[PDB]
Amino acid sequence: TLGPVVTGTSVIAIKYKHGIMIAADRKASYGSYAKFQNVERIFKINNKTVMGFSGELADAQYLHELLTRKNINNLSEKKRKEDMYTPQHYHSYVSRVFYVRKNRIDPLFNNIIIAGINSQKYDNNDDNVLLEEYKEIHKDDLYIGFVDMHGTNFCDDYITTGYARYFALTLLRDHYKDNMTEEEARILINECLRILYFRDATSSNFIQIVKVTSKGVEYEEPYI
Amino acid sequence: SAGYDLSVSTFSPDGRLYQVEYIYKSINNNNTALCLECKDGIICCCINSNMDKNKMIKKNSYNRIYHVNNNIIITYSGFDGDARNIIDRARSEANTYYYNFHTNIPLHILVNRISLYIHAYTLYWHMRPFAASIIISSFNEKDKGDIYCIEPNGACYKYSGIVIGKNKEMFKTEIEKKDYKDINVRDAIEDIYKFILTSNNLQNLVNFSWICKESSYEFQNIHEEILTPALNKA
Amino acid sequence: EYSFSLTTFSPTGKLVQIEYALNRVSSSSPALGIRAKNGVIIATEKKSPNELIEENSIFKIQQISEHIGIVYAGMPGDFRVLLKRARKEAIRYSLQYGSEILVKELVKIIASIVQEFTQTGGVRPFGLSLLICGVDVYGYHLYQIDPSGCYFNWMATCVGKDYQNNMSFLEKRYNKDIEIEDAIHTAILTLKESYEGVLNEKNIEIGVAYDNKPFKILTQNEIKDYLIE
Amino acid sequence: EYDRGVNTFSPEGRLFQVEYALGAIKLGSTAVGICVNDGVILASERRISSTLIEKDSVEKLLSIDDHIGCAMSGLMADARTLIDYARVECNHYKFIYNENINIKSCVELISELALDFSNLSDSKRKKIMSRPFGVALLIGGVDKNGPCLWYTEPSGTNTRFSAASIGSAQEGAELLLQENYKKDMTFEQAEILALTVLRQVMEDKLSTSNVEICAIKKSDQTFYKYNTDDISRIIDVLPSPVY
Amino acid sequence: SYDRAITVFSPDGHLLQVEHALEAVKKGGCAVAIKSSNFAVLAVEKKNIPKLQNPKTTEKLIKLDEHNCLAFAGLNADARVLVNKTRLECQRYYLNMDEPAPVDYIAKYVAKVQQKFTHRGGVRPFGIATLIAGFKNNKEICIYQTEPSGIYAAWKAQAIGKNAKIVQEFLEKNYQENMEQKDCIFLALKAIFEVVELSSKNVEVALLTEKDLTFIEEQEINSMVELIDQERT
Amino acid sequence: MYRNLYDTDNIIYSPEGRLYQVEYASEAIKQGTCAVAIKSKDYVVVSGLKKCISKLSFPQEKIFKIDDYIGISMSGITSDAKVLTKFMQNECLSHKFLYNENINIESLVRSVADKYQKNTQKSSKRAFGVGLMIAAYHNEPCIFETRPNGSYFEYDALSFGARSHASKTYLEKNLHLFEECSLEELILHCLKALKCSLSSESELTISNTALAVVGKNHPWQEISSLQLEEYLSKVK
Amino acid sequence: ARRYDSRTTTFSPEGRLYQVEYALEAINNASITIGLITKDGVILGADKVFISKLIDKANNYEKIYKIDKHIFCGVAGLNADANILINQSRLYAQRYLYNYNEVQPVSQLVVQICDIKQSYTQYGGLRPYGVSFLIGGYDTKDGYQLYHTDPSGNYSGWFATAIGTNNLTASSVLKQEWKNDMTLEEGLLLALKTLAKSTDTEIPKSEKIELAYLTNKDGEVYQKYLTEKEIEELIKLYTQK
Amino acid sequence: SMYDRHLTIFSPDGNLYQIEYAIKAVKNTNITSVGVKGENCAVIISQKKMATQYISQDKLLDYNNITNIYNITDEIGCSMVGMPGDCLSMVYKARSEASEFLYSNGYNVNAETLCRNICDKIQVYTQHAYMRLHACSGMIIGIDENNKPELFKFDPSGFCAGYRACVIGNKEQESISVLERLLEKRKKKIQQETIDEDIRNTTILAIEALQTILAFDLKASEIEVAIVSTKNRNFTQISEKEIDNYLTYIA
Repeated sequence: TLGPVVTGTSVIAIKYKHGIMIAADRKASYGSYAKFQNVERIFKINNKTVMGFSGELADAQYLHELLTRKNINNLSEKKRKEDMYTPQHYHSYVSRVFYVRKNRIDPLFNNIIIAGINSQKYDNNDDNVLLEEYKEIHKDDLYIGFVDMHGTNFCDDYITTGYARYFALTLLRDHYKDNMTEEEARILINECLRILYFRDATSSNFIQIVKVTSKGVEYEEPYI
Repeated sequence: SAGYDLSVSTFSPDGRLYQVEYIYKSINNNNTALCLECKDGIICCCINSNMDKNKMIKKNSYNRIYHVNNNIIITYSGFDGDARNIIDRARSEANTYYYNFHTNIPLHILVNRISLYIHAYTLYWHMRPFAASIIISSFNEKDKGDIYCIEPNGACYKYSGIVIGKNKEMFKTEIEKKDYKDINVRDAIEDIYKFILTSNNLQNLVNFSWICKESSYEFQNIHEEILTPALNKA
Repeated sequence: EYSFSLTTFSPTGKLVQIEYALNRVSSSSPALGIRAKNGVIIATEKKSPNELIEENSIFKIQQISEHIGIVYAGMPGDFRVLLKRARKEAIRYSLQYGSEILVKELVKIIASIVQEFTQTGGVRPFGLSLLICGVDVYGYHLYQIDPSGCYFNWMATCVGKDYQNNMSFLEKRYNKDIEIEDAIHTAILTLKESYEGVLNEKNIEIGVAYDNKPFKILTQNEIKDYLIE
Repeated sequence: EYDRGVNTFSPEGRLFQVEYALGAIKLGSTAVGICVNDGVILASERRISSTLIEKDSVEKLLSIDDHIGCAMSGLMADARTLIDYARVECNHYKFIYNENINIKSCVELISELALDFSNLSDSKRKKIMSRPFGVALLIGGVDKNGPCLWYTEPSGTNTRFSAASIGSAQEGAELLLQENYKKDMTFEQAEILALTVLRQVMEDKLSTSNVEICAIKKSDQTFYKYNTDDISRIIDVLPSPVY
Repeated sequence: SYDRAITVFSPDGHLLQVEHALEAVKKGGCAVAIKSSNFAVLAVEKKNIPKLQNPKTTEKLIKLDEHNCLAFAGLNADARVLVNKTRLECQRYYLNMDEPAPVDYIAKYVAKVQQKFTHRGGVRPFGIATLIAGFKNNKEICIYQTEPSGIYAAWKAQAIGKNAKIVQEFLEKNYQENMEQKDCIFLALKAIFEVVELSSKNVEVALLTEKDLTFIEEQEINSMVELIDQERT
Repeated sequence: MYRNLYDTDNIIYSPEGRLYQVEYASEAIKQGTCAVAIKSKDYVVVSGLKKCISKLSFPQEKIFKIDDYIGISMSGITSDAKVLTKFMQNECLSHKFLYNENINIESLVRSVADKYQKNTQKSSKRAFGVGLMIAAYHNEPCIFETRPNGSYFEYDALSFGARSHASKTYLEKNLHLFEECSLEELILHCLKALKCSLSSESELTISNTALAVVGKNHPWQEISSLQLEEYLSKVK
Repeated sequence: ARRYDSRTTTFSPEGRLYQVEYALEAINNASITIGLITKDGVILGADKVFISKLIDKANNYEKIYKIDKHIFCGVAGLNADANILINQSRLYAQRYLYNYNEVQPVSQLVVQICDIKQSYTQYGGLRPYGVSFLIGGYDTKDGYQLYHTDPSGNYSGWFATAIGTNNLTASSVLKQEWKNDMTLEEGLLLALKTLAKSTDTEIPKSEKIELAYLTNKDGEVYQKYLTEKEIEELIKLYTQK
Repeated sequence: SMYDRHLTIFSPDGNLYQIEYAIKAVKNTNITSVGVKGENCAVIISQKKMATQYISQDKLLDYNNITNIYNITDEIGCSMVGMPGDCLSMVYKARSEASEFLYSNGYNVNAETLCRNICDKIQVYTQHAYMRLHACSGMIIGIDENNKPELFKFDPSGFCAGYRACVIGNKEQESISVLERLLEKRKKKIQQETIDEDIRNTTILAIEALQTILAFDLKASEIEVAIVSTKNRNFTQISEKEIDNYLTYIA
């Protein structure tokens, strides 16, 4: 494309003992005003991996359709539960399509964050595209990657994009602990998103807290 | 009739199209397939017989029950290499339809784009036509299921139960006994086993899956624990 | 591997496939063309197999442009593809040069197309012979395209079945100065008593020129004025 | 050739054009290459029967690089095409990789060129060769891991030979090498063995203008065709005059 | 056909397509060339109807550069393509290497072109045998000869065309190394043992030296054919 | 029921339904040497008998290497095997470049079996007459076999046309290959298949039988000429 | 399938080519064209084959064509394969003028067109052009010229050629009656004399053979003939020779 | 060598044997379809039984899906006979042409222009030996721009003929005589006026046309017709509740 016309906000992806926690607001600004205020940005691409948008939103559906077809293609040869595409494989694919566009002029402005469970030691050999307790993950099987528009790819324990890389990340680099509980995770993200609501113009309420536990992918809609 | 049956682009003098009737004799010497519609969902079957001489393959390795998405199955009858080319064409057809339309491709149109692909090799003079029939079926939530069949040289036909292979006329007489459109899907598990043994030994060579059992209405596996209680006598 | 000439030569020195194509045009409906001093006349009997076909639907006299009329004899499938390339070439000349396509510039292009199929690998020759007529600024003209590719500057001829004995009519009933109205009378006689047929009525399509007037195709009632005599 | 095509398998499980072309490699001038632990020696014949020839333009021992030296057999016109492709690919390898090419890798690219009928990649789609190359090479050199010697066929089966023989007398010279070649041999032991095998199967004598052997030493790793001086001192040795 | 293997292998091992093209050279005009110390006199044979075809349109004895003569034998109709494809590379070498094309490279190009036709798909092998007499990189004159199979070789003297065995056998006896200018053409014009015609209107000779090709007029060729019949008796 | 009309093309089908042009290429794998691969609970070994054309020549290679855990051993014409061994190597290398995980062995064999299928439909191309003994370890030990037509068979023991009727029966009655956790007894069973399917009056294994092991922590290791002839080729 | 391949570009066991000699004898049964070079200019003869009396025979003929204002040829063979070569010759006659701003010499147009005939017998796998014409013209470097091509492509420069049918008896007339230097009027009757003795007649029927001539008057006039101008030539033929 | 089996080889008698062999392929399936045209409407009737080709074991298939009527556009329908493989390809080749005409010419395509373009590409198969002939005949129907009904029938060779009433199938040699006789019962009838009785003036005199060619009872569950009647102009297919209602009009 050319020019981030429909700019989106940023997401915050942290991990803990029960799984990944990715949250974002549902406000997509068009230029200088909130045109759409009910658009999701945490797209699910697998039964164990999710991905988040940032920046341009119209270009983001092009990358979402490219990844959801790979999920159905990978599901076509699922003759074992270990043949599923791990989040590290999805992260290397997005980092590759971003680099190919980097060689050309069109860069597809985005700040894609791929997060999920990088293991297959949990029974999920029955996938349903359309429609009890948690587990404890070793912190090494919880992959959370980041992909810049220039093709920069890496992975950490907590990944913060867009405008929250200057506000939520600084509050997260000193308060994040290893193997946090479920309630301590959303009490930190809701507290860091509150700062983003006061010091950012293209941000608002309507948080979409998405958690990737060891039993699936859920969805919620708080209001801070 | 002599010299006309060499190529496929030549028509025989009696109006018949040679090199295509020979294909039907080729699929009638390979393993058979079975797909019958029930009141709850569609249950397929793939009776294997040529695997009786190898005896070194896994118990659930030679699987001929493919799928393209969450609720559409595709099986073969005949050449397992030629029909795999049509499998990738069907998966690419659902992917192309998903890009251009963001919706699952309906079955009454996936059977048309595949039948044209098989028929496209019959029109040419420098290419070999496919030698494997294809059974395509699904089961809608509101609407009932449908079992299509793409034989060589197009001719897609909607069915309600179909057996194609080396004993297509033998297994068909068994399905004509009871009205399978209003029985069950779990009752049919042990019902098809009463046809394989009659018309071939006590082996777990037949691998089969179903598309709907009110179990999210999606393509399930063989479900090993269900295949164990097999009525080996009745 | 899929492109090789099928119309190869022979030990006697002739393209057998071309002579095999001439046997197809010699077994089709007769097509007569007659030029005159003030116009060109093209006629062709329309063999009616039944009373179900619309006489205004099938045609043997088409229009290349507003002044060039064509008449074929032979395979009807090969005529519609040759007519499409004839009209497309009559436009490319009319696009560059503002005037109308000349008959010598049109026949020389169509002759280059029908001859190309005799040498191009993978195709058979055109199983038909055309009869191109038309008003030109250099006078009236009438050409016949042989399936081999050659063309002849004819004056009055027939190309369909029995083109030998029917052509003898024009060898004696044709002068070097005949009007347009007198040509219609000699054209109907070459299709009425030269063949047994049936009483020729509403089954003969005639095309005229009418002394630089636009190409007019005669109707079923307009030919009745000439069919009575 | 009667309506069979090039790519047609026989009922015994072999290609028709491959076995039909295998009989053409037994018509050229004979040659023999010996690979010992000290080096590699090649040998051939100089059939200059027509006295009007310049006897310099015809050579049955060409070179691919300074490391690899090879012989020719069968159709001499088709040998100049494989060698020219080998002289380019081996030299192109020196540009991508600063070291010299290995004989085992150099033979692979030549063997891949003789079977260009079922290929589907690039680097050979510019000119798809329709007929198989009726020429058997005797590639040898001192690349690395000691000197080697390979021998290709139109069938593509490239077997590494310790001492082989190609040409019209490829069968009459195999029995001599299979019984006289020792494991540990020097250059002089290999130079005389390369000439006595060329004396039994030969309609002429081993004079200066009849043989054109070449050697590739292991120390300098550079081939060097033996001139009229070194070829005269070795034929005058005669370690086994038998008749 | 189109991209079809015309030149295939026979069931015994030979190339039946090249064997037929090589046989086409036998039914063609003969030619003979002979190398010397610093020059090379060529000799071609021609046959035309009298009182017609006066300049002969230079059938054989074709120039490729300022010092590269060429004489063929066989299909005269195919020489229009082989020479033009050769002369084009003769100038391309002078454009890329900025040096006149030596005979070592030109002969290696004609043999490369002829071998490309007996190996490609959908092509007919060039039924033409030539001989290129030119200059090397230094001031050396070498006479090559390319057969339709694609194999070339240098020669001190060679003869090709109709029955190239008897004319080549005669040249193998009385060929001296450094023959004189007026004496080397005496041997070249002594090759009329093939064509049974002692007329001067059948053989055309040349002389290549000092990087400029000079022909031979009919006046000096008449006095030279005067000594051929007298030497027989 | 003819061998002269329905035989000079890949397109022509025989009247009984056969494809004689690809069945002739399928009979080409029964002309080469033998190769037996045994799959244990956590290891997979591949034994391949090489062939010597003469006494002076060296035995040509039979077992190759595709990646750090994928290895094949052709059976048939080696010129077509070089096309498939250079295609499978580029597929595993592109997966380590485009992505970072190891290439799926089922997806790799699916891509090489489709190469056979592409050369079976057109009339200019011929079928690859060569059998591929794909044996690898990704997450579970697997052994695959291709044919000139597209086919996959996750086999547990095999042979390849030389003396397969004498080797299949030896492995058909041996079900203890799974529980043989000791790698030393597994390679003896794999070497016993070549001993029991060797031609008469021929040398057993004079350091000319390639043997490679791949498993859980074992990469595609090639057994050197100082470890198999000492005890692995001297138990009988 | 490859079983329908006629192999039009394959050699014979005798060294010759089948399709070339088949087309060579195919043009030997066509009309006869006369070629003649005089001091004043070049003169091409023809022979209109009789089909019927309904041909125009007054405005145009299908034997002698014009390539440029200084090059004209007379088709002798298959008329279908000739129109594609005349169209290909006019393009090469104008491509030289566009690329060099000078008239193309006739010795170069023959090489530009015989290579098209030669290329069909070389590759592609198509039948050769069954035609050969007497292409002749006038240049500024060597005066009037006349060339005779062939279906194979081996052209040759001539002075008097009479290809087509009955060439043996036609060439015997030009071999003895063609002087070394003839004028235009005497040369025109020579081409008329060898043409009447070719069709086994004594005098032409005036609704027969057509001629043409160049006779460069420093402008290359290239005047063709009419049915009335031939009457004056037929009268001079009937008078003495 | 003589090869009359090739698609582009003229026979010595001046004939294309591959066309005559392809025409017999349509008659070999014996699916007789009838299509007539009357006042401001035209109707096509298909046999809808089964295709007489390789074995089709009945009693298990669905007869509501098996048909031979395909709508190319919303106002231009057609019927296909012959081989079942080439019939589906002719419909898609026609739909790809009718859709291309809308994007390149504005208004909807005409029933005549669509048939002229179907026979245009069918000649490419006839003239080129690269492909194979499409053994598939057909009857295209539709209303034109001049508000008149049009009916065209195309053969496997080049024939864009067009008829006012025609029969396609295996009985084309004898159904012509019975169609013209049944058509004279409307032309020389009372013909007082046209009160848009096309469903009663054409459809009634069209099912009776198939009643003479097929000596069966023409069961309503195995016969489906289609009209392109004016005031609707949408290739309306008559349902099952009205087929048997018109089947009882024998008395």
